[PDB]
Amino acid sequence: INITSSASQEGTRLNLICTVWHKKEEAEGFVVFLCKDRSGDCSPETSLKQLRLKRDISSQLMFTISQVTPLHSGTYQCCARSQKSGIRLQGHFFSILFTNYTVTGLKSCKEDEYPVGSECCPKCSPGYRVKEACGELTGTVCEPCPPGTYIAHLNGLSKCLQCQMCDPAMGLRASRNCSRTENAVCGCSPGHFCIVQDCAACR
Ligand SMILES: *[C@@H]1O[C@H](CO)[C@@H](O[C@@H]2O[C@H](CO)[C@@H](O[C@@H]3O[C@H](CO)[C@@H](O)[C@H](O[C@@H]4O[C@H](CO)[C@@H](O)[C@H](O)[C@@H]4O)[C@@H]3O)[C@H](O)[C@H]2NC(C)=O)[C@H](O)[C@H]1NC(C)=O
Ligand SMILES: *[C@@H]1O[C@H](CO)[C@@H](O[C@@H]2O[C@H](CO)[C@@H](O)[C@H](O)[C@H]2NC(C)=O)[C@H](O)[C@H]1NC(C)=O
Repeated sequence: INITSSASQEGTRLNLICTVWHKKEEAEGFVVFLCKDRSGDCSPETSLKQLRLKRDISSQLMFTISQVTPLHSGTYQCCARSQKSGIRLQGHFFSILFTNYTVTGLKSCKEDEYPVGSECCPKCSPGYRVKEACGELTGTVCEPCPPGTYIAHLNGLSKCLQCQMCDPAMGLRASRNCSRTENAVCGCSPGHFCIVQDCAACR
């Protein structure tokens, strides 16, 4: 499994290409999607284009721009995700720079990149740890956070953070549940009021 981004100019047309290799019996459920100028919340719902497949080994999304304009100026990302597996792929960022234009980042770090040896890798989405770091040509692999853990922010973390448990013994209970992207909150039990803050315990 991997993901790569590239581009082809043919005529005045410019083609942006997201290419993903995935195991064949992963194909059913699979989405690949290109977003422009996200804040690390590439989702299908927010993508310029998307492609969804069902089979029952490579998949490629192309996004064609007939003529390049300052409207096309920006940073793009190719992303993909498996619906059965939950696994998500984060392509390398690349930006169209209109000036006549140039495309960059095809092939220190950016906001939404983290550092890894001699490269800068795409961060994983909220609610996802880094399964596998990016290589030169290939982007980052992300796995969803397992139940009991979370990460709220775009990240390059290899373990998810442990959601805080609340001690029933202290008149604490979860006022907000633990989801993959949100930590739990401890509030007070029925008819209890808080006395130590952080609540650490209730009366
Ligand atoms: C993204 O992922 C793609 C699918 O995984 C990948 O395409 C595969 O690439 C691998 C590695 O290049 C290919 O494996 C080679 O296959 C031939 C047999 O057909 C082998 O000759 C070759 O072995 C090489 O030489 C030695 C003896 O074989 C071996 O010991 C070495 O390890 C060496 O690699 C490889 O085993 C495979 O055919 C591809 N699979 C398919 C389905 O096409 C893309 O390269 C990858 N893209 C990027 C940018 O990483
Ligand atoms: C975390 O999940 C559980 C199970 O869905 C929620 O359980 C609720 O708890 C309240 C208060 O104890 C009870 O009245 C009900 O039995 C449950 N209500 C509902 C609507 O499911 C628990 O409260 C969840 N936490 C939050 C903040 O949603």
